[PDB]
Amino acid sequence: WMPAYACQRPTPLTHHNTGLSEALEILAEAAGFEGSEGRLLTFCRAASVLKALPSPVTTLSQLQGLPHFGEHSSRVVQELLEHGVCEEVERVRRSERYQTMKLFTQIFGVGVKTADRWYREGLRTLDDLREQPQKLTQQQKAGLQHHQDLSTPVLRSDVDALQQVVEEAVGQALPGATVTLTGGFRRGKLQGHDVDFLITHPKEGQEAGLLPRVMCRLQDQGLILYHQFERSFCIFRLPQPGSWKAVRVDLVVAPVSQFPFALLGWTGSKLFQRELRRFSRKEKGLWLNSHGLFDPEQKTFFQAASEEDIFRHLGLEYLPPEQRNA
DNA sequence: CGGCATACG
DNA sequence: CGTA
DNA sequence: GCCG
Ligand SMILES: [Cl-]
Ligand SMILES: [Mg+2]
Ligand SMILES: [Mg+2]
Ligand code: NA
Ligand code: NA
Repeated sequence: WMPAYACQRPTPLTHHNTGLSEALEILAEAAGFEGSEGRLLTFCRAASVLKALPSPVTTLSQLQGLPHFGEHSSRVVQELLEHGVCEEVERVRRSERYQTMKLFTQIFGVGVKTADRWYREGLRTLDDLREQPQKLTQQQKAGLQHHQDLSTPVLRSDVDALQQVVEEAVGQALPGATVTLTGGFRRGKLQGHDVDFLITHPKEGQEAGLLPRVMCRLQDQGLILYHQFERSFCIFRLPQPGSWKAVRVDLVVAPVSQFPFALLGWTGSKLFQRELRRFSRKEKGLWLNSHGLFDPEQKTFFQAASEEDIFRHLGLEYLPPEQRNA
């Protein structure tokens, strides 16, 4: 009764196994810090199965038959059910390696590979990085300068004010172009780490060259604290009572022919999209990305006019964004 | 055992 | 390498 | 770490 891919089941934003899923996600994150992408995926998938269940897991018995629960993930759940804590999880939480890798990878411009190199060099704190700006890219410098603001969640109230600002710039750059909220807010989140917007125009081809024009206009408005095309990863100045704060904003342009694929991809969740692309390729023999869906045997691209079209193409029941919180 | 999503800046 |  |  539980399918193996996350794209085959609804996953709501809030659920009945929060503590169990959080513990598995700590182990997934720690696996990623060590470069073990396979173990990261299994622990992510096992966590997501629990998010999709209709009620709390109370007994080890209830894991039998669930996909992605083997000896390791089952033992984690067993220990949490019996003692309220899993020793392995707590050992990770308090480890210097985990805490520092988490701190460093949270910086905009710093990935696992950079964080790991800094860790091996003996660096442990943000002030350690600030004292050796010799080692920082301009992007990392911005990420470090703005780290405190960027660690504060964005509220849905913030998002709406920001969308109107983006729309004004987009309207001058290209009348008729539209702005769609994507990412976690489109999945129903009340908070988030960043805001994602997808821009298109109803006349195919008119969107060519649009993003530079949008970015120049936002920058002339004084709203861009950092930016470096069709994707822009920015830091924006967001008004606040008597002041402002830095917020991460991503802007993406797509032609209207690709818009359903870009909307699907940029709405997430990350695990949902990985699972959907895995399902497409492995179960249906079709190659999915944020631009289209390719049949490699006929060498043809599927036209889609909606996300509903894409789910139908793949033989999947439609899931609205609020049920894609894998 | 092989596989684990797939792009762009 | 970083980003999504 | 788990699946097929
Ligand atoms: Cl691994
Ligand atoms: Mg987001
Ligand atoms: Mg984003
Ligand atoms: Na980072
Ligand atoms: Na800067």
